[PDB]
Amino acid sequence: TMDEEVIFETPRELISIKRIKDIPRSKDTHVFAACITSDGYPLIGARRTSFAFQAILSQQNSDSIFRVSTKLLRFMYYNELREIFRRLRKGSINNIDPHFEELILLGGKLDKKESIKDCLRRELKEESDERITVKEFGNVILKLTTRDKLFNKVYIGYCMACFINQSLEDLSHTSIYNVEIRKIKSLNDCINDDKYEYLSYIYNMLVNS
Ligand SMILES: C[n+]1cn([C@@H]2O[C@H](COP(=O)(O)OP(=O)(O)O)[C@@H](O)[C@H]2O)c2nc(N)[nH]c(=O)c21
Ligand SMILES: [Mg+2]
Ligand SMILES: [Mg+2]
Ligand code: NA
Repeated sequence: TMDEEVIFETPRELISIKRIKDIPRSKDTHVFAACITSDGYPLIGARRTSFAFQAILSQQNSDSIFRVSTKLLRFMYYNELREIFRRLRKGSINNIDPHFEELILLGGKLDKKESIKDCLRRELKEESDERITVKEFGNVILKLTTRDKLFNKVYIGYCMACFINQSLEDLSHTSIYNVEIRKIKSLNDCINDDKYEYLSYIYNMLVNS
């Protein structure tokens, strides 16, 4: 409902999802697009760089010293793990998840002279290599408040439904090339992901209300 706030917990995140009426236009506003394809599939992106590896890189401060929490190893991509251990090359490493992917809703920063819908259109364009267009926007607006339990940071974002012109196959035959997204896929192919429950909830709330 317009009232209800729902809090999900994962091993990595706590997220509050609350229906609101208007998005507070300002400096740091993220707008996320929950995309439904023409043939009715919910979309999800795999972030190009994991949150874990981004954090790790930002924590370095020396030419001759590289520093990494082992707990983060299970939350990184193959190429990232390779980059970390490429020089040391020990026999093997532990705590790896070969099925890891960083699931994210598409979308981005609201710019100064920009409406919400224009922002959604533009960001969906940039993150899909010009392959996503919006036929119709939903009317339900959600506020997402995320605490990252690993890094102790809180993030705010706002989500809307985007019914796009493309089909699932339209976005799943050619690989993504831009710097933000490494893959666009059906959320329903991600049932075992840590984020699947709350993401599925976001889609269901946006379409079944
Ligand atoms: C760095 N980072 C970004 N996000 C999410 O991604 C959204 C974008 O946050 P951003 O870092 O400002 O943009 P970017 O992802 O393009 O760099 C945030 O509102 C958060 O929802 C993040 N979410 C978690 N759980 N942990 C993180 O480290 C993290
Ligand atoms: Mg960032
Ligand atoms: Mg973007
Ligand atoms: Na080796």
